This record gives sequence, structure tokens and C-alpha cells, in this order.
Amino acid sequence: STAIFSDRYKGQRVLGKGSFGEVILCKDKITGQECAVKVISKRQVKQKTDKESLLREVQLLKQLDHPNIMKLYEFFEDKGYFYLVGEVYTGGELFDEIISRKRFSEVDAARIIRQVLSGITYMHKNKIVHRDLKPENLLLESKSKDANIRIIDFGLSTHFEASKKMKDKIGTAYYIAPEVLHGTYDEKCDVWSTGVILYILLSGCPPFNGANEYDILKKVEKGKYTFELPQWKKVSESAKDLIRKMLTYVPSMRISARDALDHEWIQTYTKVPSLDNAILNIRQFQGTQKLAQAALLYMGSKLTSQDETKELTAIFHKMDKNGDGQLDRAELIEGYKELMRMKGQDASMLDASAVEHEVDQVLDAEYSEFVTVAMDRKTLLSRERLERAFRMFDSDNSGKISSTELATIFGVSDVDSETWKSVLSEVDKNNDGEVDFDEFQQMLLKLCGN
Ligand SMILES: COc1ccc(-c2nn(CC3CCNCC3)c3ncnc(N)c23)cc1C
Repeated sequence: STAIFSDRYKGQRVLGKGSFGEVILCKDKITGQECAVKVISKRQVKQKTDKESLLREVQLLKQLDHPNIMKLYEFFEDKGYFYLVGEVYTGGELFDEIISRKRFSEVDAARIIRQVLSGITYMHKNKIVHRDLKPENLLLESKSKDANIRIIDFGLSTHFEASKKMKDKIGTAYYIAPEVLHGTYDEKCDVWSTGVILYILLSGCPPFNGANEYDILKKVEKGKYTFELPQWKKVSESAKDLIRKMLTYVPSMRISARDALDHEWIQTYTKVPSLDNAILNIRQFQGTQKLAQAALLYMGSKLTSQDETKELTAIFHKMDKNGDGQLDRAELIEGYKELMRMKGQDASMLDASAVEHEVDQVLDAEYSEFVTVAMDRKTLLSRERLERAFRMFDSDNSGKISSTELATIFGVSDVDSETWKSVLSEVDKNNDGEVDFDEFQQMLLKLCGN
């Protein structure tokens, strides 16, 4: 009767981290349908609404259908979790595709924004507000050239409370409407976020920027911005006009999603030089955000693995009723499973069969040795991604990040200026204003108490 998620679906692999929880690629055990499952930890994420309100929103979301909005198929609830089962998209984030292009024009910017507005307009007709629209919530349907955009996370912000941790709110500040900051907001907040996104498409720079999260919000709240950057001289007047209307401070004076679809700009440019400088700035901006994000996730994984190594060792020690330092495969599974009850982070192993497979992957690579391998398996996933993000950021292949650049990266990561300079002095007392990768990594290690 009360159907169980894992009776119907098996996890195949991880798709990554989104807002409110992790996303797993899953497969229906009978029909073979692939789906993306977002798993929200009730312990980690507080609800803003009562159960019956969430159920009703979900029943509505399942019935809604639009080409630029993620399809939701199913919803489950158990003791500790919510499972949102939707269509899986394989084209990745819009901005990562954009930075892979040789050229990008207003026609490309217009076709992108028409799609977002068209998705937004439909959802507003149905009384659903996103609130947290940003490039990271804009997925490409597949790898194809003319790939449709699919907006993810519509409706969730109404029912769940956002994380206050910086690793979860990288990038959020540039896109939030000022009225959301003060508490009285409605669907016009999504037109604002779209206007900031459009501003970034045409210039590659946020209209409201600053050295850290609070600086950005101060700029957003004041609400002022300019088209005084030289890359605007190359942009149509009617595009700015649209941007001005979408970024109008008083929401009741701000243009609707529906009316923005009928704006000259959308109408003219969805039927013409390449914005070279914009692509360059977007590429720098994406590189900066991803490195900052990878840095904070690396530090977290290191603190998590420090916690869980000590925890698993004490569990395995107590289970060592022999005292001989060794355990069976059966007991190793009971202790690994027990580590998974206490903690609530492994979305990837939310089933008894999943834990047996991870254990078998570790055994193929004396509980002490098993503990090292089981936990290095967790951290090296985030460690390899750090290095990859460092290499991506270092676009000139110099091998080094300058002091100016660290300041930008640590500003975006909300690591205090005095704090990271002190850490650098401790890694290299003679440093000459630049760090290679291993020094950078050494700094992050010191910034999470290691
Ligand atoms: C609210 O329900 C949601 C939200 C996002 C996703 C989702 N999340 N993600 C993770 C991506 C990982 C990279 N950052 C952007 C999001 C997905 N990847 C492919 N297809 C998807 N459907 C997703 C899935 C569901 C069921």
C-alpha cells in the first residue's frame, strides 16, 4: 500500500549534488526506465510546510507538462527521506556548454532566454514560483546541438529551507531578487533572476558583483547597475531595454514573464556579430565558481572522512569480539551499515544490496586496511575534481594561481582574507605571490584543521 522507493528502483550511479540533496541515476526494476532521483534528507533539510501542503504541490507538479520544465514522475517518503523521481537529462549545465562554443551572439542569447521565459510563464500560470533560478538550475536535455533547456527545482523552495552553508550556496547571491531578501515576494522574483542571467549572457559579468557573498547582496539590495562595461557597445538597445524592465526594482512595476516573451528583443532575435568578450568573461566566471565550489567540497570531504574513519574504526573495534584485529565480510557489512544509520550522507547507498557492493569493491582493492581504502574511495572523488578544477581555472597552463586570483577564489568561497594569507605563510614562508596546485591543496588542508 504505502509503496517503498527501493522496491521499485535500483541506484545505478551518482549524477551529482543539487539543492536540498544528492541526485542518483536510478532504474525501474521491472520496466528498465532510467530516472534521476533527488534524495532529500529530512534530518539535514527542514520543511517549511506541513505534509499535506507538500503532497498537494507534488500532485500538481506530476500533472504539469512543458518542454522547458523537468518532468516529475513520482514521489516517495520514508522514515528519513523524500525521493523525487524525474526525467534524466544528459546535456549538463547550460553555462558549461556555452563556454565550449567558438562563437555566441544575441541570437543564441535570445533563443536561450525565450526558452527560460516560456518555462517560467507556464509555471506562473499554475501558481508555482521558483525563487532560486540560476544557471546551475538550467540543464540541457541531451548532448545535441539544438538541445532544449530544462529548468530544474521549480516549487521546492516553497517547501524546503535553503542551506546556510557556503558549499551549498555558491552562486546564489548574484541571482536572488531584492524582495526575496526582505521577505515579501511573489512570482516576479523569477523575472528578476532571469534578467540577471540575460545580463550575464550578453556581458559575461554579473550586474551585481562584489568580493564576497555579503558584498554582492548589498549591491542587489540597493538595486543599481550599469551597462558601462565596454562589451555593451556591441549589444542592441532593445536587449538592454528588456534587461531594464526585468531588473526593475519595485516588483509590481517589473515586467511579467508573459510580457517579456512579447518584447521586441525576443521577437526580433528568435528568427549579428559574435560576443567574443562575453564568452571570455563567462569562461573566466565559470572557472572561478567551479574552483571555489570544488575547494569547499574538498574541505568538507576531508572533515567528513576524518569523522567517519574514526567512527568506523570504533565500530569495527567493538565488533572485533575476538580482539584479533580482523573481521569477516559479514561483520564488516554490519559495521559499515551501522556507520550508515548514524550518518545521513550516503544517498548512493540507500539500500542493503548497495552496501554489499561497495564493501566488495573495497575488499577487491584486517579492518584497519579496509577502513583506509573505504574512505580514500570517498575523498579521492572530490580530490581528483579539485585538481581538475584547478587545471580548468589555470587557462594559460602556467601551473600557478596568483595572489589576486586566490583573493577572488577565497572571496567567492567566503574564506576570510587574513585567515588564508596566514595559512599560505605556514605552507611557504618565502612564497612570491603565487601557488602551484600542491601548495593550494596544502592551504585548503590547513583551512579545515588538517
Ligand atoms: C526536484 O527534482 C529534481 C531536481 C533536480 C534533478 C536533477 N539534478 N541533477 C543534478 C545536476 C548535477 C550538476 N549540477 C546541475 C544538476 C540532474 N541531472 C540530470 N537530470 C536531472 N533530472 C537532475 C532531478 C530531480 C528529480
